[PDB]
Amino acid sequence: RPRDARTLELLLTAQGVTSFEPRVSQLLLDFAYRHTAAVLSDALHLSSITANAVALAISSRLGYQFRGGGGGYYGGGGGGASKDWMLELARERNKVALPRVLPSEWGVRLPGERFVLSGVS
Amino acid sequence: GYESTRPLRYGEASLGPGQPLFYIDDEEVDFEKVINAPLPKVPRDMTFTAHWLAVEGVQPSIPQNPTTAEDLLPKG
Amino acid sequence: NLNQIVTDYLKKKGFTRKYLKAFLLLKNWIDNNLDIYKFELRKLLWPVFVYSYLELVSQGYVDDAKHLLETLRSHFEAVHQDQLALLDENHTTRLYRENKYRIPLNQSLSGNLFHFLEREADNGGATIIYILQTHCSVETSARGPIEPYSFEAIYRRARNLDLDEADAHGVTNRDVLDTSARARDVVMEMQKVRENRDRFVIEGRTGGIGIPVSACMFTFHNTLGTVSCMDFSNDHKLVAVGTMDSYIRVWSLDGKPLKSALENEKNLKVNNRKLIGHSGPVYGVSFSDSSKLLLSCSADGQIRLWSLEIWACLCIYKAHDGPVFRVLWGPHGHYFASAGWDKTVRVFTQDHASAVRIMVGHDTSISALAWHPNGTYVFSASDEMDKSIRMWSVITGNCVRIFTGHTHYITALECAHNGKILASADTGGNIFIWDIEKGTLIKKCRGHGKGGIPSLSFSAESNVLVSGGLDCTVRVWDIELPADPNQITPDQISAFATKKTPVLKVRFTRMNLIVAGGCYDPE
Amino acid sequence: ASLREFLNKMDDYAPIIPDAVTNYYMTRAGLPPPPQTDIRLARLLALATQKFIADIAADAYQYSRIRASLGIQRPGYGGGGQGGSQNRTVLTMEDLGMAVSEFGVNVKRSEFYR
Amino acid sequence: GLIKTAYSDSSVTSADRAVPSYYEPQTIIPDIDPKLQWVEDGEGQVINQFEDMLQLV
Repeated sequence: RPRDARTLELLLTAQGVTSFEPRVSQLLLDFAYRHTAAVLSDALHLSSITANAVALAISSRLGYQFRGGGGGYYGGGGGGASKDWMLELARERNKVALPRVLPSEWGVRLPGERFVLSGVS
Repeated sequence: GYESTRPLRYGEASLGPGQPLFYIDDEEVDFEKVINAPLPKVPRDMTFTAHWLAVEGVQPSIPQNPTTAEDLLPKG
Repeated sequence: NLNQIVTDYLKKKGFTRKYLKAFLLLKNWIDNNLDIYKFELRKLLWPVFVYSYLELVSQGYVDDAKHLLETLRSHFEAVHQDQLALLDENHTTRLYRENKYRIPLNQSLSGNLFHFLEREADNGGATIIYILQTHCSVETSARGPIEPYSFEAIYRRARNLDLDEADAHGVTNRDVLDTSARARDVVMEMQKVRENRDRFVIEGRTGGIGIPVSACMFTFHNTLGTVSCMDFSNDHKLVAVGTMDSYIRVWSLDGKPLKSALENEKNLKVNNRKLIGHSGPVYGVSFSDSSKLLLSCSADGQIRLWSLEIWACLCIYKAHDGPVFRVLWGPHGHYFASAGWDKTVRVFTQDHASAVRIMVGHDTSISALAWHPNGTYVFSASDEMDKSIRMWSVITGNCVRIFTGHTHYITALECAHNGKILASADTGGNIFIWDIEKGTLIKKCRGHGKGGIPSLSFSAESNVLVSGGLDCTVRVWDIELPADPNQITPDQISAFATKKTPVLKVRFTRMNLIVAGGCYDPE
Repeated sequence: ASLREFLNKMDDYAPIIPDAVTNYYMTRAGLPPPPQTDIRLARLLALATQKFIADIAADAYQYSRIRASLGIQRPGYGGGGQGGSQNRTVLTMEDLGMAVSEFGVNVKRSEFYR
Repeated sequence: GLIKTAYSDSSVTSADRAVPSYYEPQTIIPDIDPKLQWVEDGEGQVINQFEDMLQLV
């Protein structure tokens, strides 16, 4: 068994995972290899390479992927949208009145004919 | 390619004293052996049963329940 | 100090220091008693119906009277054809109005009937009470029940006796008791019954132990660890499970064949079916308030509405951006809520293709949901850095309460039936009990192992809670311990162990019984 | 060519992919099995899959052949054992990676893990 | 041969009172439908009791 495979398995075990599947650590190692290769190539094309080139390459890469993670207060997680824009959209939506329903239609009405699966056979 | 059902085995090379290297074990095979091999066994279909896990707060000693031989009662 | 900050903020903000329902209910009550009483009980059906119909006609709601006449005509079409045809003013109506109906009954039967009517005064018994008082008069008697082969009828026929005042006054007992074969004080009787009944209430709890409960377990075999969600119908007749293969499967809990409204599938013999159409793992399922509709969500970002009568999809909702993890019907089944990866909670109605309300405020993904029993509030919980619970208003869409204290991933949320308590569990084995109005933690329950508590359930009266965990145990807790007469918390009533079957669902029935479900893995 | 005539002739163009695989993957993707879906459509989809795989295979063989006769394998395509037997052409990771790079797939791995 | 039950130990493999059972209500266990009972064969698989609705591949 290679090195850092035992370390990744120990890290997973120390976080609640009671069982694994043999091949996960290999996947993670190959992913790390590919990420390192991509970032290195980008930095080499940017500019011997300094730390500024590496930082610029990472910043450029962050523009179209890795928009996730467990970020909290003002952390770019769950898509990366800003809370003010979402609040504006929520204010716009939550301004309309709730639909009017009668007891004879409570549970039997459906959307218009344009938004239902009618005649798909 | 990481969904294979084959076992994962590592080789071990020695670049020097205290500097080992590991590689994936992979041996060339003929197409006859792969194409002619038998398929794995088909598991049975999904189904469900029923039984009594407890009657009036007591667990019956039936085959479907765990044996008394093998944390379920406060002792403070 | 948080109190100083809050006080400063508040100070800086300028804060200064009708008849058909009753008839159906009566009929349903009548057919439930013993067959002896039913013969005398059926005599109340016709007078109630005719007087209700006449009252509705007189009041000017001729449409309602016509609806009542047509709806119930099949019930009496084989006895009173001529009367029904007449009902399609003549002296018959005047005679009916002038003379109040006379119905004989026994004293014990009268007492049982009055008690039953009082027990459901606000549910529709008041209408029957008023009708019986006004347009009817009961001549109670001490005789035995009248039946074609009971002691009273046999005695009267054999000994050649004579009819009584009650028997004197189109079915008449004279045709039965004849050789050719008292009054009432309702209102007073009602207050009188209420006074007698109020004396038998229980108003305390001291000493003793917790309540004993039974449990029934359903186990699924040959799943191979591909099952993701589970759910029972409200009446415990169907079970649905979603898988990681993108399909759903519904079973009959008793093995009886399932039925389809399609004519081409007339009387087909199958007890389990499949719902296909998702292109990703299914994470949530929900039976509607028998159940005819079903909701499901998957990792592909879609919510699908299925029909349990034809077994096909009807509509797709496309409001989310990313995986959807949970979906829940409302307490009465027209509204539903959803929440997933993009850190937002949305409320839908089945009549509209777009979310009617959007709820912002969480900082991480949502991992639990719950509705309030009154149908106007929703609960949600987030994970990771922001481990908090929030209560939203459906009218405005704003947050009104926040609960903090959890240190682990939150797995289940539940609201009591009385509407004043909330329960939550995490992967550390803890169960929290919250006061909704004061936003304060009441107590903590301990005893479950680490791993998660997928489900929770409250008793009918909200005095007992049952939980199921991934450590293969089912545990019962006492919300309030009895008053003293002078690793595991001392309020755990019971704890059962399964045979290597993690529990994914627990449900409380009307009685002190529960049903559980899980998947069996030999390894 | 017409879709109607092609579907009618689908009898003579059945692929080599067993119906069980077709049903399994159709169900995974969200389409009911042939009993509720014309078998001709399922056969057509399987034939498209076969054509795609055959195209990739031809590309891989072409890549392998031009290499046959500096002389060091490209980094990032770790794999192999002794090196096969005789002068037989061996489907190796390098040729497959080179071929599928034209289709938008990346199969780069590490050779030694340390 | 009056009823079918799954209480025998072989089903799953993977004072002596002289009175009828109705004299001791606190010892009775309700019955399960035979078709829904957990019975296992010798190999260790759960036998399916609904032979009517089974079909051959």
